[PDB]
Amino acid sequence: GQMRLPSADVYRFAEPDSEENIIFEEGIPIIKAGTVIKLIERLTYHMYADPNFVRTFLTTYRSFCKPQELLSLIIERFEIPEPEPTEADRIAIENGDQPLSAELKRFRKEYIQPVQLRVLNVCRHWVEHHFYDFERDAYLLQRMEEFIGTVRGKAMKKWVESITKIIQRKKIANITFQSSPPTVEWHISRPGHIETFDLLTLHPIEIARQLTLLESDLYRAVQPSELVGSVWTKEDKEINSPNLLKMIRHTTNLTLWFEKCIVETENLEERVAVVSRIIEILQVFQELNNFNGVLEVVSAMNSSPVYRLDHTFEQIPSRQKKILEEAHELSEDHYKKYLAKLRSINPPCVPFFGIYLTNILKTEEGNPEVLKRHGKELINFSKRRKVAEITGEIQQYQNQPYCLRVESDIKRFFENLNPMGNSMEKEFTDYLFNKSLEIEPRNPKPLPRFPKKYSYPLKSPGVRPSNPR
Amino acid sequence: GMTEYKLVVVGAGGVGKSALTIQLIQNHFVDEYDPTIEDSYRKQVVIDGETCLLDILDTAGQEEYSAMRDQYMRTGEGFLCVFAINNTKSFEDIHQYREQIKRVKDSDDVPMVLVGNKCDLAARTVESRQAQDLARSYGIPYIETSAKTRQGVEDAFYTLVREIRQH
Amino acid sequence: MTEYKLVVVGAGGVGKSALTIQLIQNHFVDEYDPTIEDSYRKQVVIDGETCLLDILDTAGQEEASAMRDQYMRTGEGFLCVFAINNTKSFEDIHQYREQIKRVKDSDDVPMVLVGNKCDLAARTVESRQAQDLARSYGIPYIETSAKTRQGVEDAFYTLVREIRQH
Ligand SMILES: Cc1cc(Cn2c(N3CC4(CNC4)C3)nc3c(-c4c(C)n[nH]c4C)cc(Cl)cc32)cc(C)c1F
Ligand SMILES: Nc1nc2c(ncn2[C@@H]2O[C@H](COP(=O)(O)OP(=O)(O)NP(=O)(O)O)[C@@H](O)[C@H]2O)c(=O)[nH]1
Ligand SMILES: [Mg+2]
Ligand code: NA
Repeated sequence: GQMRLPSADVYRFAEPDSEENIIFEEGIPIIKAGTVIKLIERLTYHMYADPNFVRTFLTTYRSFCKPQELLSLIIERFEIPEPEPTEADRIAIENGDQPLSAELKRFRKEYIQPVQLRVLNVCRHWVEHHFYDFERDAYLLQRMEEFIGTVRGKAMKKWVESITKIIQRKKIANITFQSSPPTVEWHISRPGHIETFDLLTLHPIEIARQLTLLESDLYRAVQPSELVGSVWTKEDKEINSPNLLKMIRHTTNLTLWFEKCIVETENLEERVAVVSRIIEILQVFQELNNFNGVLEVVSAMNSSPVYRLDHTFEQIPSRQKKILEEAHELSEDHYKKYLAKLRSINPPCVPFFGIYLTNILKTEEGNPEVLKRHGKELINFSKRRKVAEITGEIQQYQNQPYCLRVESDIKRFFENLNPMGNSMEKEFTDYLFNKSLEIEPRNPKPLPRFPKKYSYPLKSPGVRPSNPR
Repeated sequence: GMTEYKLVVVGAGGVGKSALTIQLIQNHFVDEYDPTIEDSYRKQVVIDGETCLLDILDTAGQEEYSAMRDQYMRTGEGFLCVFAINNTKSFEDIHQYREQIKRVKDSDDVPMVLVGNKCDLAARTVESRQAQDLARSYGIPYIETSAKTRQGVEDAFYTLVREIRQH
Repeated sequence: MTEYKLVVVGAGGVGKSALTIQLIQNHFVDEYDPTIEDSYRKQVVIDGETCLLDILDTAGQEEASAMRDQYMRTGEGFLCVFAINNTKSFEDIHQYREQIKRVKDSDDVPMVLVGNKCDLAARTVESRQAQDLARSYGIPYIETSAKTRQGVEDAFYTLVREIRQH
């Protein structure tokens, strides 16, 4: 038969399942809703491990349970009473013999040790992947250190001593590749001559590579703590979502820089060279699976100041119009082709983050925190699972590093890019649109001519890489 | 077959804007949503006896991608300009959203509605007379909606479709 | 995108976690932090087909030895890892092989035999002995180093191919 359990009066996690405390979705069960006690029981269940539930729960639990309360509950879960001797054990002891203790040994092996190990696995994952709870609450860390440091008994000892060391390392806190990265490419600007760096003087291949390294690093730095609770939209967004906002502000600045490069090139022939170079950068972004970069270019080309430059458009080669068209088509029909492409490529890649943000926000706004059943309020866990499916997808693309060499000066150039200067956003985007009107006036005003501004050759070196010995 | 209308929701973030489309497209009568589901933003409706398909773009959550606004807005035939009735700044933002829509569409007469959204029980700071006066100064309808009871939601979208049909 | 459920099994300390983290992050873990149970995901194109690998990284310490049926039921294919400088870990392989066969009630479970730590000079398990065992199981034998990446992709992606052809 099944193992008997402690009385639910001395150990709360032995209460029977019912629809008043847990609801399953229609080979392990999937939880739709439950009390916090039932969620923690299933988080640390004696019959099976559920590592994706551990991640889901530790990512999302703060919407229904405070960190201090979670720790109290898993300590309570850990402290399992052992059963008393059975009648057969009693009779053995009365005869001066050693009892077999069969039921006690089974309960230790099949209930206590798995539940206790799974509690420790929650602690291990909490410290390793959600350490911000402890960075923000020193007393919580003290409690965790004390709990782990006072677990007795040899069955758990290896993991207790390990988790103690992991905590101490987290308090004070290298890549290998299948091949060598390709050689850094140079065009008009030569190494060390940062003062000449610009859109047309750096090599377009290397512009795309260094922006991809920068944008990959920005993508990889965003933690789930910046996303759950929709905190990047709320009044404290600068406190709670700083890496996400840095990533978005880079994307915005690059889009505006592309627009500024275009409309501040008043000579038509030179402006065609600028737009053609930006489409070449887009081509390399596509080759690198940098979808953030792809959309940075698409957003610039579809902006009000650039979109209307029909005289510039007319001179762009057909093959480049086709590249831009197929990049824009990724975004059509609610990103249908983008989503399919992201799921088909071989990483590394840089996803576009905005879709994830909208899906997390709408999942949190469109589903209730609790379900009411039989007069009880149950935590709606399905809603949290949906959010954690999105954060899990984000994390999956954060693992793979690009095999590209950093160029420190080109990296610094793009880190320090500031197209708006000291101007406010409305000021600056009105300026860009007025420049567009200046360089290609609305019909029927005649098209003026403008002097050249670039003293160096406009011919692109192209985007196929070179390889000397 | 039936006409499809591409509608675009615009407005300040962080103040419950997304509730408007969620409540519309929702299983009206089950409070639940999966936005990742292909066509959680398409809805067949009958407006004044004429069946049509609404395709709604709501990029709620992407407000910091400010250089993408033109890209997103360009797709739309009609616009819901949404502010929160307890957030004066979101109401003051409306003028610039409308100017940006006019520029992207290259038209002084773009179908649009002004929507005042009640997103919580915090005290109202934009009175309905202020919003009516603003809408009248623009020549567009004003609709107030609740983010919790679905009141006004159908009216906001149907009124916009009528603006498109009567353009 | 087909999803594949891979499970990494073997004695404590043979490098199951280091192998997995090398595959997932291109990083070698120097610490020895005994695993309870960890899970990873990886999108990757193998033989021109995109898939999604779900990788379960299991506990090798003997204190967890009674908790294995639950993960063996879920797995589609198993990396059976020993360390080439640890003869006891090689002798433990057959216990994992037999338990997997029992739980899945099958003589034909996708498996790859992995001899890890092949960057170390002081080998105590000869390749021939491991290859003989692999042949008796009908499975390939791949020597790996989580430290240098030697053989790591080959081991995991060979297991995917096994599951695909099952
Ligand atoms: C090359 C180029 C493009 C634009 C602006 N633009 C234009 N053109 C503006 C008109 C209207 N009269 C011309 C068409 N088409 C696009 C496309 C696109 C292409 C291609 N095929 N299909 C699509 C949807 C994609 C994107 Cl993102 C921007 C687009 C502006 C300048 C200065 C350019 F050089
Ligand atoms: N030189 C070398 N050391 C390795 C290699 N793989 C793992 N190690 C080292 O061996 C130790 C144990 O590695 P680990 O991945 O934790 O082993 P495990 O099989 O996951 N242990 P457990 O079963 O307890 O979770 C670590 O110190 C790790 O750096 C390898 O290929 N070469
Ligand atoms: Mg391990
Ligand atoms: Na206000």
